[PDB]
Amino acid sequence: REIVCVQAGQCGNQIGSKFWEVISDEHGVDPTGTYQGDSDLQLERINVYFDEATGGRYVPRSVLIDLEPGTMDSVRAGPYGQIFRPDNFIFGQSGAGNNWAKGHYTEGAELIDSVLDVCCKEAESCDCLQGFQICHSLGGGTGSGMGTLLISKLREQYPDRIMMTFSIIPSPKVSDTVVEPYNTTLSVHQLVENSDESMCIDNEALYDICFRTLKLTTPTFGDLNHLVSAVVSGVTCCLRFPGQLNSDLRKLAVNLVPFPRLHFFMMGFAPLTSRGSQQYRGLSVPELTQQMFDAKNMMQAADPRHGRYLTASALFRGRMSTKEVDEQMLNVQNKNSSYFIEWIPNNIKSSVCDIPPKGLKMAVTFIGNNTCIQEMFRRVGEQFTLMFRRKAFLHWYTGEGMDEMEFTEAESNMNDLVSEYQQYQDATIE
Amino acid sequence: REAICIHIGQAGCQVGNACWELFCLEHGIQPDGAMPSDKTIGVEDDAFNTFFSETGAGKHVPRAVFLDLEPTVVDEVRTGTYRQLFHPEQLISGKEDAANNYARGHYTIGKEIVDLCLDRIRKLADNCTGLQGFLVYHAVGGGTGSGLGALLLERLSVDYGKKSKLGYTVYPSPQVSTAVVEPYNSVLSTHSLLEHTDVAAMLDNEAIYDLTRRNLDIERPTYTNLNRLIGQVVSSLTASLRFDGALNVDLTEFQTNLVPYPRIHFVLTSYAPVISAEKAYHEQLSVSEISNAVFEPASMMTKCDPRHGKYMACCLMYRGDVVPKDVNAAVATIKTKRTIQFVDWSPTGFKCGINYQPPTVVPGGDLAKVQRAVCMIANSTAIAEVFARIDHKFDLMYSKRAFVHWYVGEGMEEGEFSEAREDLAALEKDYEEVGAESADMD
Amino acid sequence: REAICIHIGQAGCQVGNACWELFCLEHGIQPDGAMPSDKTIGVEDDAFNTFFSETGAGKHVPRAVFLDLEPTVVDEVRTGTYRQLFHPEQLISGKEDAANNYARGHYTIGKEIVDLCLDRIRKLADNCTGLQGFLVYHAVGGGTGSGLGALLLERLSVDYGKKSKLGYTVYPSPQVSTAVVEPYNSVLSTHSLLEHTDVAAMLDNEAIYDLTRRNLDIERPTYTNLNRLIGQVVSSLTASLRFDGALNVDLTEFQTNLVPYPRIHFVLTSYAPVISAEKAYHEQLSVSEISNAVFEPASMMTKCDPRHGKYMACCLMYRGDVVPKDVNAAVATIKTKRTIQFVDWSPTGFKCGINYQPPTVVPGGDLAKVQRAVCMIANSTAIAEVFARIDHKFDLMYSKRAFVHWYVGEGMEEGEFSEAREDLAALEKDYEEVGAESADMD
Amino acid sequence: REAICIHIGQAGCQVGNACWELFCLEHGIQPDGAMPSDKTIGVEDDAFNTFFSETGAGKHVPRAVFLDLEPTVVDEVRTGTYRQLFHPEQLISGKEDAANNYARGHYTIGKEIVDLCLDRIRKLADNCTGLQGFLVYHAVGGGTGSGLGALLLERLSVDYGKKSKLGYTVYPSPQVSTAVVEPYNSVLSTHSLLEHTDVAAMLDNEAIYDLTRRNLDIERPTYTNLNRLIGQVVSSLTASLRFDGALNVDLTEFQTNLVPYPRIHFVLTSYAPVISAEKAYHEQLSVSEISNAVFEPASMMTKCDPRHGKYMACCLMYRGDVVPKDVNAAVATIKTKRTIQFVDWSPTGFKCGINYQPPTVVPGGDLAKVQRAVCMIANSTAIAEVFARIDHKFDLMYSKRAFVHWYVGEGMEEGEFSEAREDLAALEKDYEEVGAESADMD
Amino acid sequence: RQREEEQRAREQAQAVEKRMRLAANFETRSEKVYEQKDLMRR
Amino acid sequence: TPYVTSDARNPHSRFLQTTNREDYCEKNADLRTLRRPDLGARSRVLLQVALNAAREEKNATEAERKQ
Amino acid sequence: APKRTAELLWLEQQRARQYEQHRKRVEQQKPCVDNKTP
Ligand SMILES: Nc1nc2c(ncn2[C@@H]2O[C@H](COP(=O)(O)OP(=O)(O)OP(=O)(O)O)[C@@H](O)[C@H]2O)c(=O)[nH]1
Ligand SMILES: Nc1nc2c(ncn2[C@@H]2O[C@H](COP(=O)(O)OP(=O)(O)OP(=O)(O)O)[C@@H](O)[C@H]2O)c(=O)[nH]1
Ligand SMILES: Nc1nc2c(ncn2[C@@H]2O[C@H](COP(=O)(O)OP(=O)(O)OP(=O)(O)O)[C@@H](O)[C@H]2O)c(=O)[nH]1
Ligand SMILES: Nc1nc2c(ncn2[C@@H]2O[C@H](COP(=O)(O)OP(=O)(O)O)[C@@H](O)[C@H]2O)c(=O)[nH]1
Ligand SMILES: [Mg+2]
Ligand SMILES: [Mg+2]
Ligand SMILES: [Mg+2]
Repeated sequence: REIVCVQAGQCGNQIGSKFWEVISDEHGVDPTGTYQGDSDLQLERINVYFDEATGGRYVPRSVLIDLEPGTMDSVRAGPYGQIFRPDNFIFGQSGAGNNWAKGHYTEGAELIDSVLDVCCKEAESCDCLQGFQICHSLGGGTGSGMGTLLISKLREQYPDRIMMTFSIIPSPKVSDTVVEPYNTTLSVHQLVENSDESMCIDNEALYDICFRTLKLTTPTFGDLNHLVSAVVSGVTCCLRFPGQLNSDLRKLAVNLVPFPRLHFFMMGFAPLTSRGSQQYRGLSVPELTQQMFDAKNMMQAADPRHGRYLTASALFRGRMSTKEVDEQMLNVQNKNSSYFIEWIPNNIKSSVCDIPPKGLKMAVTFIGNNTCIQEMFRRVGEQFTLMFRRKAFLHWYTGEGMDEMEFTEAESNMNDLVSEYQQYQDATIE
Repeated sequence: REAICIHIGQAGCQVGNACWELFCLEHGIQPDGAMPSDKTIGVEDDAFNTFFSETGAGKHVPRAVFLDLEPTVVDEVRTGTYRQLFHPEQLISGKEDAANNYARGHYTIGKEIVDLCLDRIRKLADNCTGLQGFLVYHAVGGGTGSGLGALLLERLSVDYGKKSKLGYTVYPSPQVSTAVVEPYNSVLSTHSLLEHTDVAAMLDNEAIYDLTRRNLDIERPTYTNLNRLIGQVVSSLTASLRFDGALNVDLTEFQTNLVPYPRIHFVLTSYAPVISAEKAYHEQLSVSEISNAVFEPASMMTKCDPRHGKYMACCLMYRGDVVPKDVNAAVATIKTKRTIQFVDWSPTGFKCGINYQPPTVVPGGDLAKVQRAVCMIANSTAIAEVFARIDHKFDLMYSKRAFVHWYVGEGMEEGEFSEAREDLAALEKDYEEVGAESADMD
Repeated sequence: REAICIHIGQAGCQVGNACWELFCLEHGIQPDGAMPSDKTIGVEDDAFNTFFSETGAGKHVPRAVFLDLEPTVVDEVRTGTYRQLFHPEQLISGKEDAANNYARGHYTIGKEIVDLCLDRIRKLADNCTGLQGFLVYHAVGGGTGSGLGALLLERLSVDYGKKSKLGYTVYPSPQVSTAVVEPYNSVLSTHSLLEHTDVAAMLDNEAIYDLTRRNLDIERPTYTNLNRLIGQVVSSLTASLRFDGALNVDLTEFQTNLVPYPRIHFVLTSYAPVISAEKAYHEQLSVSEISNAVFEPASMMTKCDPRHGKYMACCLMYRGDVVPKDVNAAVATIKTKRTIQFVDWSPTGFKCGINYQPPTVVPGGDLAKVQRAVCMIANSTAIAEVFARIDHKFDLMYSKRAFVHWYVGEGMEEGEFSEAREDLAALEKDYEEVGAESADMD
Repeated sequence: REAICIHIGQAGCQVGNACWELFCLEHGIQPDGAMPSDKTIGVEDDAFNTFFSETGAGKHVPRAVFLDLEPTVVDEVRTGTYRQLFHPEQLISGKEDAANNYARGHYTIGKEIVDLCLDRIRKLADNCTGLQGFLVYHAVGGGTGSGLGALLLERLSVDYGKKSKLGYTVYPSPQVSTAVVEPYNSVLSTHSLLEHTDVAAMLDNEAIYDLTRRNLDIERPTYTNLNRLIGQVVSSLTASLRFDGALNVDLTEFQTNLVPYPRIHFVLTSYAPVISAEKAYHEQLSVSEISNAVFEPASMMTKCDPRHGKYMACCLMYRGDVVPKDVNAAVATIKTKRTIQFVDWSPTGFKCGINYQPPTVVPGGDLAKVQRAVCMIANSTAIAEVFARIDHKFDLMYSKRAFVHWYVGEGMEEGEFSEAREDLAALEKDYEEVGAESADMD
Repeated sequence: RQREEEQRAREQAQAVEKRMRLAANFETRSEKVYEQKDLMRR
Repeated sequence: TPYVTSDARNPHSRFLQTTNREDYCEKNADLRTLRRPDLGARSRVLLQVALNAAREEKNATEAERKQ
Repeated sequence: APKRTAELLWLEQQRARQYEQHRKRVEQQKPCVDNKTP
């Protein structure tokens, strides 16, 4: 059961570099690619993320895409960069210019065939293929446009697999790019049709995690990408280690999605605590559950207290009792009963895996389906409507070839997504 | 003499590990299948034959199949400690799970795996001379256990016909829960199980957690404890086939005595001397004390209170040092009690069994060593409360057709929900009518 | 009780290496031809005589010839480990191959090498006192095997007359293929095999590959494995001449029991306990299980399904610890089965043989060690399907004269294609007519 | 004995080509009308008369007319392979189509052609001696089928009176659609068809597509496949009239047994062993298995679900190797089922038929060859849902007079729409009333 | 029609053979059982 | 900092151990704990002597009666 | 709630009628065991 990863754009390539460092460390893979682990439990599922090259070596099942090779030279120069297969780096000769239309229509159609050829070469090698996993930002240029183009093509070629995405979205307080709302709106329009499950992360939430929980004085993008790589490697842990109650991406989707368009999720990872304080408090299931529902530890700007949970899933890693897990989830459901949708008798799924991440006694990753995600989309739609009434920068997109009708379709689809979440928030049994 | 065990999915394989650990340690078979006999004079007793067959070199191999759609747990059994005990063909594993969908197990994926399983069961049934039933262990909360268990029971029921099928089933606990879609899978499983099973044993994890907290002193139990208790129960019920005794009980006598009407086959289970090693030496454990223990609701492995219903039949299995006169005195005292009530059409409510072999003690176990034990299986109208709560949860969720698109996409007609829900409604009304006093005489 | 083996071409010599390796190790002759004595007092025993003759000094030498047109493989045998076992004149090699042309082997090149071969076969037959047949191993897909095999069988049939000739033939597999011109060579090989052989057993590598993947656990088999299986089959069939047993079977009994009409002499072959060492210690291997195995299509060494036809005769050879009463009970159980059908004119469909010598285990081999085995050769109308696919491929190529100029250049008339194709068509009609029930009574 | 077939418009003529192909191949007449020179006709019996008449020279010609308003399809019949079978007078064609207008067929164009058709039918009917009905093939969605079918049935019904008229009718599927104006034409057709047809069988193309996807293995079906299925159904229903059997069934017993009230004459049809030629050889399929199959919704050739209604009458036709005791056991088992419900005024719900001639296999066909089959005609209240949804679509379009000006220009008062819509509303109320339990109050 | 009778013939033969085998096994076991009782007594 | 999602008390520590290996180890399958204690040396010697004497007398009686 | 159209209203009405029929059959259930006196 093998997963194929796709990394697109600057953010995607950097997060991918940190993710593959974490995965190579957990399975004891040397930066030269040699297996150096010390237990068969590490080796028995190495196939899930690695292919075997001759005489010991392993190569990572990943596709790297970018329009200017600067990032590719940066990842190749990194400490684990050598592990990547040279033929898996695909690049053009001119940038996306932060424009969705260039990335989707002009350089996208020029490079996309070579990416589909590489993805098919990688897909057809698996004995049984599990879903694809993609990381990219929606605010950029090549990440949003070519990522959504490739997602559409892979959904045409492999409609029976799973499509899962990790996505970075523009912060409400400081913009990194002026035209972020257009790229975000067009990308959300593409994702709601093509994706099976989509997870969203705000950089502002990672800064609040770092400042309040870790008390870091001068955080850097390496810390944010480590938190993301930790949770990403955690979601798949039950696929690749033994446990008392196994779980799988399809089983998570089946328990989390009540209706097919409601596939946007919140993310969290529990054991976060500053290096000075950590000597003063031991890990235990009540502490993990209390931190798990605390909004300071959640990777979105929306707060759960303004919405209600339709469904949630918790995957536990470590040697622990099932009694504490079931009774904690019952106690949290009973004490905060107003925040759970009443027409579902139990909203939380639990799963238990025996092998924790290195250096932690126990760990849990949390995935949540909450209507407060509607608040993020409304803010982006507001900024989009403010620029569009005045045709603020539209000539770039129209000169590339976009029909204005595409902008009105994306606006209508995003408004309908916000409305459907709001309607399910205020639904009743009657 | 022989019985074949079928293990399905996650709960069934994990409970199988505890069961086969117990049967090996009780007979004396080593993890590699050999019996370390102390003398050559005399001959080795035939009691193993119910569960093991010997090769011409004297190795033992067990009469069981392990069925799963995901490989991980069976690969863990293949790589664990009992690797050499099981025959590799018996451990069957597919590539991918039924993802909590009954439809995916029954229509799309189990249809590919079912013919290999039937070929293995046929290969076992050809190597028998007195097969007298199938024992099945599975959970109805998950997708592959429900879907493949139903499809496989249907095929065995057509191929083998009259042979009996007794099930030990893990149902969704009344307030502890693990997955959102549990009501749909449990309803659809129960619809197939109603027509094609002779006796169904009901289990709830919340009851075994309560029993392990109150009687034993374990604050943080895990599935290995529950599975060891279930293995002890199965060993007690099957002991009547394997060892000498005053009053033996064949599985057909079990079916004849406990089931009054062909649909009324769901039974409650309890076990008496659940006690810790430190408490066991301060107290005597006479027959009357454990007989009084089996009727208290604190002893049950299903979360239901029998004071809200009526008993129809009880089957009491005693193993160890017991004398029939003490069993008679105990049953007469129970009959005197005012809080125990039987339906007026069942005057002779009890079946007894007495076996001489006392229960075995497992090195890492948590139960004390005791000279005698009693196990009870009983038919009671109180079980109607479990179905009423599953059906109520189904009605709340089905009112918005929650998650239904998964089931329709994997191959099932929407009509099957309504048919199963109407059949379970009829079973609830059957339990209402059978328990109604015959005050009207015409 | 002597037999002479004739090996032709590449497949026949490579299969010969495995056969003679097995026969040496089974009798106990060392690679240098000497048999190391075990007991100081007593007779020497004489069982090798079917395959070996001893000199007055006690060296053993085998009754075989190796025939090839290219030197490489026979020179490898001359330089290999068994250099001293064979007499050097017996290993005959020409200068150049028949280049996948049956015409080149039959007309141009085999005529030069054939007279040395006839002189050696005559010198062997003069050194006999009981001869009961020639065994021939060849492939009909290649040029020298087809052309020189046909020419030599014709010369043998004139010179030796009544003596029996039993062939083991590798026919072109139904979808695995190695060369383009296989249909022409196989069609032309037909008449030679039809009028110049007494029983011909047909093998296809795709079936033996399937058997080695499914039953043994070999992911990447090579020809040495297939050749070792063929050697085991030949050893099982000739064991009846060499060791003590309850029911012996002479080679003439095969022809009497298996051939109803003089052209209907093509038979299917299968072998039962093909099993790996890890599975072998988990299972008993009784007579009824291996008897049930030889009738399953997963056991055959030829790619045909007998459920699409009717059996005319079966010959079952049991070797090892078997008792005749169990063989009779097994055959009666097979007769009971509804998926096994015999033509209504053949009521007594079986011939049995029982030998006490168990099958030998080869140090580098892949088969497990087992106490008993059964081998089957059977005549069935399903074999007609193999010819229909050969005829379709020939018709496709011959419709446009795809390669005929090579054959016409090497000496053959174009008329020979149509004549051979009509003879094989008549053989297909014979197999259609013989299997038709006698519903018409006059 | 005799029956006359009337084929109207495009669907009816194209289905007729498949029907007469099948009936020809089943009796054994050549495409030129002559019996084979090799057949011995051992029965020496007049089996053709149900569908054919013979000339004094022994040529056969069939009892059918082909009626169409456009030339192209009938010219295809005149120039095809069966050119010599039909008498040229039998193939009647007008000048121009009814352009999907019921009004054009009924008022403008069919009025010119109708007297030739009536004269042809008269010429057929005087040359008969035991005529027992008309078979009519048409679609109610198109213009000529609706308008000329209604006009011709009205004239036939006045002239011939009590004589039976049986229609096979393709109604517009509930979401597959081919033209915008289908609801208007189907309502106006159904108004005439209610009074002037004795039994009407309903088909929907989306259901036959679903059946061909699930049971057959056809990825890209076309109308010829559906027409081959229809031909098989018609051959199954009329075989009981034409060949020897244990329980024969004349066409007049259907009306007496199936129709409770004179308006309630619309019946559902389904067919059991729909299986593809490549596979399904292994399953023999007992009577009870195919009887269980005909009640599954995957077997029906009309898209309606009978679990939402109650059966009023069933007619079960078994064809092939069936024994009456097995039919009786199967029907009693069906009657036992709880998800199958009959209206309380119809206790004896079933009619059976058993014929010895197995179904014929057509050289280009897609069904497998099978020894037995069962065919069903059934009366059920579920049909009321199809009319109600058609009426809703009519109401939706008519609320804005979406196309009415074409119809008004071609000749109809607006009142005629409202009259027909009120009559179909009354038909809905009849289906409401027949399904009313109507307990006896006192 | 004869096929059903023939199948019944094999079924009856198999049944009676199984019964005789079980009886023989019972006798053979019983002998050793009572012999070792006697040895224990001594 | 390198201590994000890690513990500074015991970093570089991975607990590669599953539940079943600890729960169904070879210690729990040992049959030596289910055997009743062995007799004393004197009782073992006397047991051998008595068994041999019983065997001899039974064989002598069988030979005397069945000749 | 989404915009009201003809097809959506038809589907909702038919589905509500379906649900009402299903509920009516659930609440009007008849027995199957035979406890009647001989
Ligand atoms: N008592 C007990 N309950 C168990 C055990 N394993 C799982 N369960 C329970 O059974 C239910 C889960 O069913 P599973 O067996 O995991 O479902 P499955 O058969 O794997 O079906 P799929 O998920 O589709 O593969 C939950 O209620 C678990 O609590 C076990 O070993 N013992
Ligand atoms: N089982 C088996 N089949 C073989 C072996 N060698 C070749 N074959 C098959 O026999 C056919 C080739 O025949 P060859 O023996 O190579 O032909 P040849 O006798 O050398 O004839 P020339 O090529 O003219 O010299 C192919 O179908 C091969 O797959 C072998 O060692 N074992
Ligand atoms: N089963 C089947 N249905 C058909 C076939 N051809 C057309 N139909 C259906 O019949 C309806 C169309 O009727 P037509 O036969 O084309 O109408 P028409 O008789 O030609 O009337 P005009 O258009 O006025 O000439 C639609 O519902 C089609 O789906 C066919 O070959 N087989
Ligand atoms: N969390 C996170 N955000 C990043 C990272 N690198 C870039 N970004 C953000 O992504 C956006 C820039 O998008 P970019 O990747 O350059 O788009 P591209 O030009 O299409 O590749 C800005 O909001 C950056 O802050 C990273 O490593 N982590
Ligand atoms: Mg599972
Ligand atoms: Mg060669
Ligand atoms: Mg037309």
